[PDB]
Amino acid sequence: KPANDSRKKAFDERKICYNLIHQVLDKLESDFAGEPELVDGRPTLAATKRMEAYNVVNDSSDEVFHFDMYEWYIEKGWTDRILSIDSPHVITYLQRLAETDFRHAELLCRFYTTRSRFFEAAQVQTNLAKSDLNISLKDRIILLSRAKGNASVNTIGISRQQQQQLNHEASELLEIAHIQDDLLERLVADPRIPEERKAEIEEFLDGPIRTLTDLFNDYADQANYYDLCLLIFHAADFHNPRTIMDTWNNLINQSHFEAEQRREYWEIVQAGGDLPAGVIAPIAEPPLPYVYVSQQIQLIAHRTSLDSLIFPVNSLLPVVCAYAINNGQDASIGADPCWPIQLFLNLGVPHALMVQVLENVLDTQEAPFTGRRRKLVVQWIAMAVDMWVREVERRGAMAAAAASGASGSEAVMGSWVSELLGRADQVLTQIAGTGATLRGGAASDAEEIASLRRTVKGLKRSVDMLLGGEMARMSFFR
Amino acid sequence: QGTWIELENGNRTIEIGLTTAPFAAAKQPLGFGNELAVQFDQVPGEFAVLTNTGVHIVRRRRLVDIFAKALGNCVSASDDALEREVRKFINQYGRVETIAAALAVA
Amino acid sequence: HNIPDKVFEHLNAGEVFTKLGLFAEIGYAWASIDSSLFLWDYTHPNPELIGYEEATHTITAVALVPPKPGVFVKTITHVLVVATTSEIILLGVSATPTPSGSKSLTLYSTRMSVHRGGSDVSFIVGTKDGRIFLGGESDTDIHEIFYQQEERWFSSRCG
Amino acid sequence: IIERLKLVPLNQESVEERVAAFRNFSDEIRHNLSEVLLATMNILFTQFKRDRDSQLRSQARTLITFAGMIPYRTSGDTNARLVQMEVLMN
Amino acid sequence: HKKLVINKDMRTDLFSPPN
Amino acid sequence: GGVPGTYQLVRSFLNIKLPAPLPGLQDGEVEGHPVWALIYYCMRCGDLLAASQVVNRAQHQLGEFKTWFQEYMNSKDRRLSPATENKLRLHYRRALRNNTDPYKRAVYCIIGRCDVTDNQSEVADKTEDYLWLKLNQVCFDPQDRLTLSQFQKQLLEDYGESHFTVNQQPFLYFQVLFLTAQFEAAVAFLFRMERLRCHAVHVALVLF
Amino acid sequence: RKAKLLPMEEALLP
Repeated sequence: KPANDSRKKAFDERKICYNLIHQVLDKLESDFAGEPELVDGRPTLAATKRMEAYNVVNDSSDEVFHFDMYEWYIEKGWTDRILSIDSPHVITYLQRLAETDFRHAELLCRFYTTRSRFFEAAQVQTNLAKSDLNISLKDRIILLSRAKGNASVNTIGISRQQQQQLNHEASELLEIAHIQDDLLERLVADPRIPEERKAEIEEFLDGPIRTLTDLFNDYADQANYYDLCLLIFHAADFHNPRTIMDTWNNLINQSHFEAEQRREYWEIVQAGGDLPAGVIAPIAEPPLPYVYVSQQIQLIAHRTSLDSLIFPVNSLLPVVCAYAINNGQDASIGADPCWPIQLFLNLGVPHALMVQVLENVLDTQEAPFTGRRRKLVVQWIAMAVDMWVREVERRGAMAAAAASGASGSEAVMGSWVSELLGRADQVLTQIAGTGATLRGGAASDAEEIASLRRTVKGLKRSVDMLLGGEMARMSFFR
Repeated sequence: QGTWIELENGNRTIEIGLTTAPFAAAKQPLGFGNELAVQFDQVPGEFAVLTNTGVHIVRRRRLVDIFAKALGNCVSASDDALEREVRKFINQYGRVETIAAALAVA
Repeated sequence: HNIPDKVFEHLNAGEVFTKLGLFAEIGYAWASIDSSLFLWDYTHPNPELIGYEEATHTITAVALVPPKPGVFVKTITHVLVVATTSEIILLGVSATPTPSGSKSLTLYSTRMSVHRGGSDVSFIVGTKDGRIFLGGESDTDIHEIFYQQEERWFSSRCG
Repeated sequence: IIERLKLVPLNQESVEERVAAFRNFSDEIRHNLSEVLLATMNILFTQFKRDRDSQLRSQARTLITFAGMIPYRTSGDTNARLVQMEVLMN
Repeated sequence: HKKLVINKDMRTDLFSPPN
Repeated sequence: GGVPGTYQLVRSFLNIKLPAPLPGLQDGEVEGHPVWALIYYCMRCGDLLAASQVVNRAQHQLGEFKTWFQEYMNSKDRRLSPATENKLRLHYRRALRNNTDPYKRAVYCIIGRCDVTDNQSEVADKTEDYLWLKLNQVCFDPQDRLTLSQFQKQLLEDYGESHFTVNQQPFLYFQVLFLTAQFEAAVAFLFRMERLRCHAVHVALVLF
Repeated sequence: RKAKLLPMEEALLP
């Protein structure tokens, strides 16, 4: 349709006829709105006029007309009839108009899929998601999500390699898209963001998908959304342990302060006071800070799957343990002193790796894990090894039933675990001694420590029995 | 030459800034504004329009961009359809500038 | 290029004042929310937000100007001027181009700052030689910020 | 899988040898030839609705000529259905 | 873009109205 | 008072239509009612879920019927797989062709679409119960099998208006023709009743 | 993420 050309006139004189045809069909369905297609069995007169009319339509060989009718069906929303044509003519017509409009591309893709041509649909959807057409972020998320699905299934005549490469590009773009969508939503809803800025954020984020650098620098880092920063380091395969840990430290501290604030507001309601202007009260005890913090760690863990570089257990577990000590998230407030260990075990950290780290914590005596607070470190080790023992015992029972002989990867216990418990007993003996000669009077934790000793000895016994042959005889009857 | 660019409902323009290097076809007023001379020495000017919803990129179009686009609409037309479009260019830019644009597009 | 969603979260989290602006010379935009500032590369499809929240009072103006020659390391390409209701703050900027075609932006502290005074600052402009001029909505007065590398017993690094 | 077995020809060149092999294959196999041809056809049939079109069309033909030269179980209903599925492809 | 570029040098103050 | 759950309704329906226990029932009871009565009238009302709940509380008594029924509820078009469909039909035909529990008979060949000739007149005494009994037995592509064409033709050809209009109730025949896709027959038929001309013309217009 | 502010020592010469 080159402008300035003089066939336009010829096209316009046909468009006036085609429009009038629309009115006829429109008035037809209108006149016969509520009329049944069959009465007493055979067809009515209102039905026959519908067939006679639509006959004339499908009996035409005017091509500009049939194009105008495809466009018209699309307009009125009749996916009913258009997807049921059969003809390629309509496919070929769509193949030209696809890279141009979202609605048309969706029709094309629908045609492909019903013909088991999933890969071709995934290609159209992906390109559309990367394009500069006016498409919203959420629609780009839907397009990518569909492409991902369609590229993950076999399409005949296309190599596995070509499928996987597309499925992979869609998966990466979908991950980034979801991040961008989380940002945009949070920023717009953020009470501490000026309206003037929000409109600006909506303009640059509710469109084509942006790079991970931009999302980090211009948005996630500026607004201190550290959880999203971490997801971004994951999606970018960001190799930088120090920055990752700095972000973990900021996330923990930010969450702690927020939980503290919410518990304060609550305490004011239960005392009669008034909350700051524009502060929605809490009608129910909010969670203690260590509970909200660990909630944050879980949400991220499930989103990244522990196999990431944003979960270096050797650095992250000591930091969380550090937090617990330095912020009195312990028995004084009614929390389980082993909560940090429980958290990472349920999360699915392998028992061997846990004990391995805890050993390092105990040997190096760093940051807060010093003096008599190593009492706490010993308790964590006791709890970790205890769970490990229980695991080995159940895996033994497990393999006696469903019979066979195996055990790969999983670290297996060595004498080092036994030695570790020996040293742990020494540390306790040392802490108890130092506690008995403190200035001001003996320490109050005498029996508390005597108990821990018994537990540790019990565990060394068990571990010694397993190590000593009771582990190779677990699938045997006693 | 003027045009109206419509922004969607809710778009409040905040600021507009140049993203490319400042335009200059010469070092003194005579010759300074000669867009035609620099069509192939520096990219067309682009401008970032900041709104409360995003940043829109607006690009200046050169004669060769207009000439190529216009000819792209003449691909499906007559021998006289091109001559008509070409005469528009000659009446505005003169014959030499128009034929030079055709050579460039070619 | 849509505004990142995280900026919308901060903007709608604004208590008193927000503002948007452009650094078109380097392909960056910025948003201020109260005493916090966020920059991002708008050409990038999923930008990361460069956050700067050292400021104590509401930001009223932000600008990117050339540096004063013979003051900073050659790798410093610009100076970021941040004006609040209490002071004006200078930050070193290095906007080095990347393989993708969008400048990589890193910020440097300077110890250069001056108390604002009684006159609002809503407009900041810079000259080719790095001179920084200020004006606002309190009066028609025009101020200039001076800064130098050396500290002196009779003169501060920034005036 | 069916391609590896080299039981049903898919290129016209293999029809002569595959047809001779059917003669001395265990009747426990010839019995299930009917269902194999139809599944294989219905397989190509499905992949068609999803150059490649020529390749499926060629293979479709191959199955028919094989079935035409093979006397087997329910050759009547099977040979007819096989031909119909090939017509819908075109 | 799924490639990150940190650049604290020249940002836009997130906590200020615009010039 | 609120429409009760199809299960409790059916239970409160069995109370009335069988106050005393019939001595020929089998497989015990469930919460005070024969297990097969509940299954039938639940399927008759169209709530397969309510019927499957009944099965879940009689797992031990019903034997292998559980895995068969659970497949019927899953498979669409109210049909089982040929393999499993064969397993149950042969079992019913083996030693349950004549069982003293009519509800048991009905359910089995409603699930297996068998014994098309036996109208299960013990439980399907109304006309709608017959139509519903058969439409759950029709099949699509040789023995003990009925198709819609045969059923629709078999009904009006052999048992014409005369059979279905002896009670001088015209709609009864109309429903037989209309619910079997024989719209033209039902329209002409109902168009002859001088009191129902209006209605038959319009049901023709709708179809038109 | 709060932007890392590299020191003045690198920034200004000499």
